[PDB]
Amino acid sequence: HPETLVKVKDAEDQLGARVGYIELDLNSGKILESFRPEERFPMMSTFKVLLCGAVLSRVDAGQEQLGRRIHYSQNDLVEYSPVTEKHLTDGMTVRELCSAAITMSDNTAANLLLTTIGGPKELTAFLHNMGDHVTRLDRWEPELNEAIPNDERDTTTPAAMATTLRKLLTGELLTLASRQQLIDWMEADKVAGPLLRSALPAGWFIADKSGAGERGSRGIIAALGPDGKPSRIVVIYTTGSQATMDERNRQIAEIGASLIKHW
Ligand SMILES: CO/N=C(\C(=O)NCB(O)O)c1csc(N)n1
Ligand SMILES: [K+]
Ligand SMILES: [K+]
Repeated sequence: HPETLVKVKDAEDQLGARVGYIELDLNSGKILESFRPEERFPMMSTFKVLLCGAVLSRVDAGQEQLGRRIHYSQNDLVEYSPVTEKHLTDGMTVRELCSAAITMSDNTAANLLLTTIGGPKELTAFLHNMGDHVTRLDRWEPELNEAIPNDERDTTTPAAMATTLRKLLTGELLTLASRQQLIDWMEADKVAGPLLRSALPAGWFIADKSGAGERGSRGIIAALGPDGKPSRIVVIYTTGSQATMDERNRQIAEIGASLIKHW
C-alpha cells in the first residue's frame, strides 16, 4: 500500500541512511510494494536461513544428515555464540546447529555449517544454481558483517532475497519435510522480538530471521500472514545509519505496523 511507503521513506529520512524494502505475495510471487528493491545491502545474519536451506538440500540429496554430530573447540568460537559456547565438550548435531544459527543467530554455528557445505563459495554456487544471480556470500563470521560502503561482498538485494526465500519456502527446491523444518526454525526465532514480531497481531504466523552488522546495518526477512499461515514475504534492510539499535529496531517495527494495518 503506498501508505507503507510513506513510512519506509520516513524511516530512510529518520535514520539518515538507505532503507530497502519489498513486500511479495507468497503464492504468486507478485511484488506488492518496494523501495530500493534492486540495491545491494549487507545480508548480515539473514544469510543463515539461506545457509540452512543449502544444508537441507544436502540432506534431501543424501549428502548430509541432520543428526550428524560436529565436534568443535574454543578455537572455533567467534563473537556472539550463545548456544555453541555451551556445547564445547560434546558437540552439536547439524539440526541443533541450524536451530542455533536461525533462532539465536549463533555465529559459530553458522561457521560450522558453512564448513559442512564447503564455505561461502559453495553457498553462493547453491544460490546461483537455484536462480539467484545476485546474492553472494564471500566471508565468514565475523567479517561478513563489515558492511563496507559500496562493497558487494556478503550482499543481497531486497528483491533477490525475497524471491529466494519464496523459492525455499514454497518451491520444489526442498522436500516438504525439509521446507517445513526450515520454516519451523524461522518460526522459533528468539532474537527478533523488537522487529516485525512487535507489530504482529494475535493469531498471525511469522517465520523470520534478523540481522545486525557494522555501520548501522540492520535487517529482517520474514514470511507472515493471518490465521496461522504465511501469505506474504517482507524483506527490510538498512545500512549506513548512525542511529542507535533501539532507533533502528523501532523503524523496522513501524514499517511492520504499517504493512499490517494496510494488509
Ligand atoms: C549479536 O551480534 N551483533 C552482531 C552479530 O554478529 N550479528 C550476527 B547477525 O547479523 O544476527 C554484530 C556484528 S558487527 C556488529 N556491530 N554487531
Ligand atoms: K505497487
Ligand atoms: K571439543
